[PDB]
Amino acid sequence: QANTVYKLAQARN
Amino acid sequence: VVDRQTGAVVALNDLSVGRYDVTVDVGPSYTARRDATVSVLTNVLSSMLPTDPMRPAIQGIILDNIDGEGLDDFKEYNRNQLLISGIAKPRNEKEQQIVQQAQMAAQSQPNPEMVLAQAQMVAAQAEAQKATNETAQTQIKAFTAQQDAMESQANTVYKLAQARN
Amino acid sequence: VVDRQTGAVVALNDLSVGRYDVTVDVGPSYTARRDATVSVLTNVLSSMLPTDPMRPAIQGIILDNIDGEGLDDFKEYNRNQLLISGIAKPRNEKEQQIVQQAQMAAQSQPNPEMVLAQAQMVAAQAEAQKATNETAQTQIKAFTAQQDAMES
Repeated sequence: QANTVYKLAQARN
Repeated sequence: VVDRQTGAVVALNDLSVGRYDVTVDVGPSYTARRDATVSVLTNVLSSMLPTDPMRPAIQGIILDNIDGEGLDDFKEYNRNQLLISGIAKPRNEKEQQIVQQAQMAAQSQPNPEMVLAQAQMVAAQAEAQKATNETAQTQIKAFTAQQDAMESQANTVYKLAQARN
Repeated sequence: VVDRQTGAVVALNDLSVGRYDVTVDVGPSYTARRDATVSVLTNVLSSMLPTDPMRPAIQGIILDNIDGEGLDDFKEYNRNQLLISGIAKPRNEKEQQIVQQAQMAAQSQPNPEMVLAQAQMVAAQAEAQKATNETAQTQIKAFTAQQDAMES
């Protein structure tokens, strides 16, 4: 869950 | 109250005691108390059905009072078997602390053996009881999977939002 | 109502009591009350089948009342057995809290032993509780799976 939240933040670029 | 005594330098008779609670009667003439005990116990026996439960106790008490030559070992064996059955009430010399300890320990020690003689259900009950605490791991896994499902719902909702670019 | 007793410094005869409720009859002559009790119990015996349930209790009652020399241990054992079966009615000096206490303790103790003697069903019945957690897991999955389909 934490890693996927980080990935969501990252996909914003 | 469980004993009798009388004592005096010269026998003292207290006139305030009064009449006793004993009744005079006639009966058979016996040379020794053992003969009287044997006769009364034999009269008690032979009037009961052979399948009665107290017949072995009566027989043991009868053979315990028999007096004869060269019967010491048999009398000792019979007395030991009478102590094992909890009937003889040791006269507080050596068998109240050694034989009593021995038989209580010998009744406590084979307790696992006699429970194991039919305790085959113990394995099943232990398995079921610990399953009663483990198998809830299925519910825990379901809860974790539900949390992962909502997390993936949020993940893919964000993915749909970002996919519009 | 359970006790016969009268008290008087010099015997009081209450003239208002009236005639008693007893009848004068005749019977066998006995030297002591133990003889009468033993005779009555023996006459009661020999008149029922050997397989009747009350015969051991009557035998215990008879052997309680018999007297002799050197019978202390046997009488103690017989009285103990009679007390254990709830017939002797301990006379509230020490047995009601020693031997009766031992009997109630040894009645409470082996209930698990006796249920264990035939309780192979207990594991299966305990399992029924576990399936309440285990089987519903498929239903819990059924609702959660519905989301994993509408979301997709």
